[PDB]
Amino acid sequence: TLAELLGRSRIAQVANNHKPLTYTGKKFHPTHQIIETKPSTLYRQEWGLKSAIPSKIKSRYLVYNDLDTLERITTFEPRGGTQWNRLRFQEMGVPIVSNIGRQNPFFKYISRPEDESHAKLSLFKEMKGDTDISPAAMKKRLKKITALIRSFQDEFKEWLVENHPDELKLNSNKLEDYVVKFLNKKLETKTNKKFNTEIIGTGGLSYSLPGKLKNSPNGVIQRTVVPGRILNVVKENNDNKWLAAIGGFVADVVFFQSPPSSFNSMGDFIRMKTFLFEILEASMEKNGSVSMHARLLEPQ
Amino acid sequence: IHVVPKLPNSKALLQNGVPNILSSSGFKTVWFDYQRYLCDKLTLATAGQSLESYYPFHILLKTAGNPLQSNIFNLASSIHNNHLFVENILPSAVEHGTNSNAVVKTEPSRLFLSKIKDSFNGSDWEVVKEEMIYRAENEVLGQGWLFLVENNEKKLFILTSNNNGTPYYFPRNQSFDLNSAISIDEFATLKQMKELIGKSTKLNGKVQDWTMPIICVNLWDHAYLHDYGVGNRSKYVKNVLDNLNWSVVNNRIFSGI
Amino acid sequence: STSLWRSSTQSYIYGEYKGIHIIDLNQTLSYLKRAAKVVEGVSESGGIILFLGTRQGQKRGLEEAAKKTHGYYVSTRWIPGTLTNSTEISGIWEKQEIDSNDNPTERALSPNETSKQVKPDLLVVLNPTENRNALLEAIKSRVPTIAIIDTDSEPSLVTYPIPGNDDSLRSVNFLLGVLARAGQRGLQNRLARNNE
Amino acid sequence: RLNRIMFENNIPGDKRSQRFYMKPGKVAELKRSQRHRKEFMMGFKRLIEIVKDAKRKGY
Amino acid sequence: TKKIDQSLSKKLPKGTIYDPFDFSMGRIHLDRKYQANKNSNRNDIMKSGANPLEFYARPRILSRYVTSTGRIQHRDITGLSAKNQRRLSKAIRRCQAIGLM
Amino acid sequence: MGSLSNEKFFDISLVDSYLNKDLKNISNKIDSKLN
Amino acid sequence: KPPVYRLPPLPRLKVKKPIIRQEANKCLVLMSNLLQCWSSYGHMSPKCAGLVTELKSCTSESALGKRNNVQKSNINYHAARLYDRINGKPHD
Amino acid sequence: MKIQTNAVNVLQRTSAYLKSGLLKETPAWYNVVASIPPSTKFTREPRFKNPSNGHIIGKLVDVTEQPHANNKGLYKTRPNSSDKRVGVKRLYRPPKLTYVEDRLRSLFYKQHPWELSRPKILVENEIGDENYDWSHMLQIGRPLDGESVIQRTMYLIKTKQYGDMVEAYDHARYEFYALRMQEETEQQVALEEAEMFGSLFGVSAIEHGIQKEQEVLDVWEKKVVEETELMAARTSN
RNA sequence: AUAAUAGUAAAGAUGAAAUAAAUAAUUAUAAGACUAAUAUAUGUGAAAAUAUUAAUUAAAUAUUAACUGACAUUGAGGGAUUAAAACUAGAGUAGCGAAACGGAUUCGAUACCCGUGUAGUUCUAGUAGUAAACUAUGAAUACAAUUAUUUAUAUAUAUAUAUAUAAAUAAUAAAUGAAAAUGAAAGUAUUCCACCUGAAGAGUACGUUAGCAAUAAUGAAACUCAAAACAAUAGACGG
Ligand SMILES: [K+]
Ligand SMILES: [K+]
Ligand SMILES: [K+]
Ligand SMILES: [K+]
Ligand SMILES: [K+]
Ligand SMILES: [K+]
Ligand SMILES: [K+]
Ligand SMILES: [Mg+2]
Ligand SMILES: [Mg+2]
Ligand SMILES: [Mg+2]
Ligand SMILES: [Mg+2]
Ligand SMILES: [Mg+2]
Ligand SMILES: [Mg+2]
Ligand SMILES: [Mg+2]
Ligand SMILES: [Mg+2]
Ligand SMILES: [Mg+2]
Ligand SMILES: [Mg+2]
Ligand SMILES: [Mg+2]
Ligand SMILES: [Mg+2]
Ligand SMILES: [Mg+2]
Ligand SMILES: [Mg+2]
Repeated sequence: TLAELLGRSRIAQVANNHKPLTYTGKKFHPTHQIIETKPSTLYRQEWGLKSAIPSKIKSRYLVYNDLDTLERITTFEPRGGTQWNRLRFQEMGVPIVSNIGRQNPFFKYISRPEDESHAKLSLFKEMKGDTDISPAAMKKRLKKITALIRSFQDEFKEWLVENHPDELKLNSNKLEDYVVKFLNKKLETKTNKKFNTEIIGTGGLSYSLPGKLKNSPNGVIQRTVVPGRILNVVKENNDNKWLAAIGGFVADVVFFQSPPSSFNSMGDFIRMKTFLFEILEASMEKNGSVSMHARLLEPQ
Repeated sequence: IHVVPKLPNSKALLQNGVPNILSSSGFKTVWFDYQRYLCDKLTLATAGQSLESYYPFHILLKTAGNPLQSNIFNLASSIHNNHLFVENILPSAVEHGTNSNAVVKTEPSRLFLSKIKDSFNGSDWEVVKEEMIYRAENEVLGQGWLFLVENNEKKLFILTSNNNGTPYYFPRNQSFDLNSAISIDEFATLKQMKELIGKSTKLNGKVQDWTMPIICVNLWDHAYLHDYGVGNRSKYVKNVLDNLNWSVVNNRIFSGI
Repeated sequence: STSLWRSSTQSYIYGEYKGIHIIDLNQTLSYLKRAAKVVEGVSESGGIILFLGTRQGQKRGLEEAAKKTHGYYVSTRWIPGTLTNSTEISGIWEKQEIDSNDNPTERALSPNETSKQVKPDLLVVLNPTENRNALLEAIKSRVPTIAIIDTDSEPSLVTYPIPGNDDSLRSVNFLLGVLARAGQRGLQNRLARNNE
Repeated sequence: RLNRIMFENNIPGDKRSQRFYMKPGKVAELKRSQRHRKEFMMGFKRLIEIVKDAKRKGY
Repeated sequence: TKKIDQSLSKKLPKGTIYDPFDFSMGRIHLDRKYQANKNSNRNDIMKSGANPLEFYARPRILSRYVTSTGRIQHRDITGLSAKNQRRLSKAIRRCQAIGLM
Repeated sequence: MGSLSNEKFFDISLVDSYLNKDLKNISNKIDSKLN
Repeated sequence: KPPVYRLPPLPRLKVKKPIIRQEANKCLVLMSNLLQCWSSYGHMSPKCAGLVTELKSCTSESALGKRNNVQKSNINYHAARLYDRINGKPHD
Repeated sequence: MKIQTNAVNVLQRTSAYLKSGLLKETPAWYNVVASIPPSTKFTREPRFKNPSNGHIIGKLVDVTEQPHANNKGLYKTRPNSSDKRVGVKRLYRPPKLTYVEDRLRSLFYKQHPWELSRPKILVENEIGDENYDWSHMLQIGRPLDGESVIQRTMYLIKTKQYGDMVEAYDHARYEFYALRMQEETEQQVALEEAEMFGSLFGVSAIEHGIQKEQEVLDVWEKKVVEETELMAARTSN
C-alpha cells in the first residue's frame, strides 16, 4: 500500500527534529541529520525535500527542521560541517578510551550483578531521576505507582512470611533488602524505560578499537602530531591547562614545563598562529562530549 | 549499483577461457569472480553517496586526492584496471558469437611501432617486451599492475604499480615500494612529486596529469596462480604480451582524425 | 503544510505526515492517466497545446515537451490578456499554414488570416496557484485546461486536475514528461495514418 | 547609571502623568491603545526577522 | 597592542565542537542577538510548579521579581504563566502589607 | 509491607488487619511455624 | 510558550527609517588619535611620529581619505517582495 | 473559494455555441473532451480507517461491549459525554499517519548522535526496484546506516525470532557495530597501505580545516583592530 | 495645614503676564481623600460595575458516579438592580471644583488661561430610575468549510514533548448584505419577546401616574413640505 511505502521512504527515515537550527549554547555532538544532494540534482534545486531549495544555495549539504511551514518556506540551514569534525577525528587516529575502565559498549559482554548490588539506588532512580519533570506529572508517579506496588502486597505478605519469617519477628534491616529485590524481581518482567535514550559509548564518533599501531615509511608512529591553535593567552581560570582548537574539537593542552614566549608576545591574537600538538588520550563524558588531552610540542 | 560489464563472446570465455593465456577456470577467477567481488564491494562502499552515480574511472579521479577515501579509490582503480587488462587480452572485442569467426590476426600498428622506436631509442617491440617482463619481476614484489603508458609529450614509457595504483594520476601511481629500502634517486623522485603537488592552488590539492594507459597486464595472484603457479608470473606476462588484442591497443593511441 | 491546507482538496488527501499533507497517489495515477489521454487526443486531432510554467527551472522541461508534441510553451510570464485581449498582444506575431504532416505549406497568408486570434486547444499549467490570470482567461475563452493541483490549490478552476506536488522540479518534470510523451504518441499516430 | 534607573522605573513618565487629572474612561482608552502599539511592534519585528532569514536563504 | 576586548573575542568551551565560522565576527553578533535568559527556568522557582503565594513571607525570593524601587515586573519580563504572574503579584502585594517587603 | 510494616507512621492496613484477625492470625501462624 | 504576536493584514510592510551602519573614516580616527597623542606626550613629541606619518598618507589626496562613502538598506525592497508569501494569510 | 462551474463545463458551453451557430467550426478538443468527461463532484469524502496503523475510524464502543469494571474499579452503565457528541468531523479530517519505526528511528539517533553527521541523500532512485532480504543487515544498493538497523529490527519481530522490540533492537544494534568496525579498519588500513607504496596527498582533512580557519581568522584580525580603534577614539570623548 | 530649625530675598504662575522672616530644605504633628508597579478589565458580575492587604458570610468551574424523568425555552403585565449629576437628614471637608468675585487675553471675551474658591465630589440612612445605560447588534436551540494563538481536561510514554476533546481570540471559505462589512453571526433554520412605518412639528402640548423636588413614565393632532436618510465613489479643502 501507499502507507507502507511511505513509512520506508527516505524522508520517513529522518527522525523528527525541531531543535533550534540556530543554537548559541554549548555544542557537544551533532543535532541535525545532514542532507546531501548530488551535483546533478543541485543543478536542478532537487534535494529530495518537498520543495525546491533556492538557487542561491551553492553548498551540497543542509540541515532542516520542517518540510513546509505556514510561512511557505522550508526551515533549513545550508551547512554540513559536523561531518568534517568526525572525519578529522578519524584522521587523528586516537581511539576513544573509557577513563573508568568500563566494558566496551559495542561488544555483547556477559555481565553479572556486580553493579546490581545497588538495587535500591536505581529502582528508586525511576522516581528520583525526575530532575526536569513536571510538578504534577511527577506527582502522578506517586499515586500511579502506589497502586501498582500496593497490588503486590498480598504476594509480599506471604513470600516474606515463608522465606524470611525470622526477620519479620526480629528486625526490618533485612526486610527492606527483601523489598528492594522483590520489586525489581517483579519489575524486570515489566517494561519501565525498557528503551534507554542515553548515548551508547562514543555515540558513533569512532568505531576504532584500541591496540593497533600505525605503520609508516619512516617506521611505526609512536606519537601523533596534529596542527592546532591556542585560543587563550592565559591558562583557563582555576585550571592548570590552556585550551587548544584541534581538528574541530577544543582540547586541554598540557605544556612540558614552560609556556612558549610567543604567548606573551602575541597576546590575545595567539589564535592567529598554528602550533603542533600531541594528542595524549581521548575520553567520552556522559554529556556526549569528547575530552581530548593534548601536549604543545614545541620545536626543540 | 555497479554491475559487472558483459563481455563479448562470453559463452566461449566460460568454456575455453582465453586461448594461450588463461584457462576457463583461470578466467572465471580473474573476471567472473574477482570483478563481481570488486563491484559488490564498490557498491557497498558508495551506495547512498554521490559517488554511486559515477563510473569507476571518474570515481578514482574524484577520490584520488582524498586520504580517507583510499578504500574507495583502491576499489575503483582495480575495477577500471581489470577491465583494461581483460579488454586488450580478449580474443575479439566484436561479438562474433553468431558469426563464428575464428580468424583474428591483430598486429601492432605503424603508429604504435613508430612511437616505440621514438621513445625507446630505436628499440624494437620485442626488446621492449623483454624490458616490460624484467620491470615486472624486479619492481612488483607482490600484487600490482604493469602498464605501457603515453604522456603529454607523445612518449611511450613503462609504468609499474603496487597493489591498485592508477596510471592516470602520478601522485597515486604507487610505483615505489617504501616497505623496502629506496635509493637517493628514488627519494628525489618522491620529493619532487611532493613539491609539484604543493604548487597547486586548488583547495583539493590536485594536479593535472594527462598520462593514459595503452596496455594493461594484471599482476595479481587472481590472474596467474591457478594456471602458472607461484614463481611463474614471468611466463604469464610473456604470454599476455604475445597474445594482446591489437585492435583495442591501437585504438588507445590518439591519431587525430 | 497542513497550516496552508485549502480544505477543498480534502478528497485528494491520503493523510498527514511530518506536518504536511500526503497526496493519495492512487488518485494521482488515475487523474494522470485521464489527463494524459486528453493530451494524446488533442495532439492526434491536430490541436494547439500550450505548456505554461513560470517557476524557476521549468523552462527545459517546458521546451522539450513543446518540441516533442509540436506544441508551444511559455516559461517567463503570462501576459494578462493573452487570450481575452489577443489582438492587442499577439496579432503582430507571425502565423503559418501547415499540412497534415505539420510541414509548412509556404503559402503566403492574407492579412485577414494573420490577425485572427489563434486560440490554444489545450492549456497545461505547471503552477496554477501563480497563474490565476491564465486559468480565468481559459475559462472565459472555453479552453480546456490541465494543471497540477497541490493541497493548497483550488481544483475546480481546471478541467482536468492532477493532484501532485507542484514545488519540486522532479515531480513537475515527471508529470510533464508523461503528458509530453502521451502527446508525442498522438502526434506519431496522426502522422502514421497519413502515410497509410 | 542613575538616569537608567529612572527610565527603567518610569519615574519621569509617572511624574508628568500625575500633573493633571485624566478621566477614568480616557485613562482606559490610552492604556488600551498603548498596549496595542506595543504588541503591534512585536508582531512587526517578528515579520522582519522572517524576511531577513528568508532573504539569507535565497527566498 | 596585545589586548582585545572580551566583546570582540569568543572563548570556545572545553569539550565542544567548533566550525571555522566560530572565529568570525558573525558568530559574535549572532550570539548577542540570540542571548536570552533561557536558563532561568531551571533557576526560576516560579517556573518550577511551586505556588508563588506560598512565598508571601519570604521577601528574598519575591525581591527577585521586582525592580530596584519595588515595582513588580511585567509578565513580558518575568516570562511567567498568567496564573503564576497573577499569584506572584498577589504574594508581593500581601508581603508589602505585612511589613516584610 | 502493609500490616507487616516497620514504619513508625503506618497506614490503615495495620488497623484493618488488627480488627480483621489478620495481624493476630499471622503472628500465631509464624509462631506455629517456628514451633 | 514565548508569546507570538500575529499582525492583522496590512497594506504594506515597511521600515520608516532603515538603520544603516556607517563606518568611521580612517583619516578622522587617525586625526583623533594624533590629537590625543599630542594631548599626553605633547605637541610634536617624538612619540607621535608614526601617527603624523600615517595621517599625512591618509589625507594626502583627500582630507577624509578615499572611502566607500555610500550605503543603502534593501530591507524595504525585500519586505515588500516577500510579505505576501510569508504573512501566513488564509487562502481566498 | 467558491466551487467553480465554468472550467469543467467548457464542452457544454461550447456545444451551445455550435448548436446556435455562433461558432461555425468544431474545436479540435471538442471530440476528445466529450469522450473523456471531467470529474465534477468536488465532494468531501468520509474515511473509516487509518491506512498506516489500520485503526478503525467511526466506531463507537457501546456500554454493552464494556461489561467489566474499569481501572478505577467502576462499571460503565451509561454513555459518557464524549460518547454523546457527534463525531462526523473525524470522518473527514485527514488521518495522522503513524509508524512504529519512527519511534525506533528517534531512539537510534538519540543513542548515536554522531550518526547524524553521516550525510544522507533523500533523492530516491526507484523505490520499486528495492529487492532486500533483511535476514542480513548489508544490502546491495543502499548504505549502511540507522535505517539498516530499523529494518533489521522489524524483520526480527516479524519472523518472531525475538518477542520484545527492545531485544530485537539490541540484537540489530550489535550487528551494526560489527559492520561499522570492519569499515573503520578497512579505511585506516587502506590509507596506511597506500602511503607505504608511495601515495602522495595534497591536503588532509586536518589541513583543510586549518586553511579555512586562517581565512576567517584573518578577516577577524582586521575588524578587531578597526573596532579597537573606534572604541579608543569614541571613548576619548 | 500648623510648629520648630537653621538659612536666606524673592517666591508662585503663564504663551507672556497679573491677581492673590516667605519659597526651597530637614524634622514633628494633624486631617481628609485616593490606591504606583503588577495590568491585559485578562478575568469576574444580569447589567450598572469590579484591580492596596486580611478576615467572615454568600455565590460561582470541570470531569466522574448515582439519581429525577421533559420538571424546558421565551416572557405581556409585574418585580428587582441600575453610572454621573440632582435632592432630603446628619456627619465630614485635605485635594479637586459648577457658581460667584477678581487677574489676564481680546476690537469686544458673560469664554478658553490664572487666582480666591461656595455647592458638589466623601461617609451614614433615604428619594429618584435616567446616560453614546453602546457590541448603537434581545434571549434560546439545531446546524455548516479552514488556519493560527492561548487556556482547560484527558491520554500516553523512548520524559518532556506527543495525541485527543472543548472554550476563547485573530484571520478567513461558503453564505449573507445597500454596501462598509458580518463570520460562527449580521450564515442556514426554529421558537418567544421588544420595537419601526417620510421629514419637520416632537419625545413637544394636554391629561394622567409617581416623586420632597429637579423631574420620570405614558404620549398626540393640526399646520407646512417633496422631501429626508444611509453605504460607497471621485474630487476639493484641512491652523
Ligand atoms: K472584562
Ligand atoms: K414520562
Ligand atoms: K412559562
Ligand atoms: K415585563
Ligand atoms: K470640600
Ligand atoms: K461602547
Ligand atoms: K427580550
Ligand atoms: Mg505547492
Ligand atoms: Mg516648605
Ligand atoms: Mg494599580
Ligand atoms: Mg473580556
Ligand atoms: Mg425569563
Ligand atoms: Mg448634605
Ligand atoms: Mg477658575
Ligand atoms: Mg431604588
Ligand atoms: Mg431626561
Ligand atoms: Mg433611554
Ligand atoms: Mg458603560
Ligand atoms: Mg437561562
Ligand atoms: Mg418627559
Ligand atoms: Mg456617510
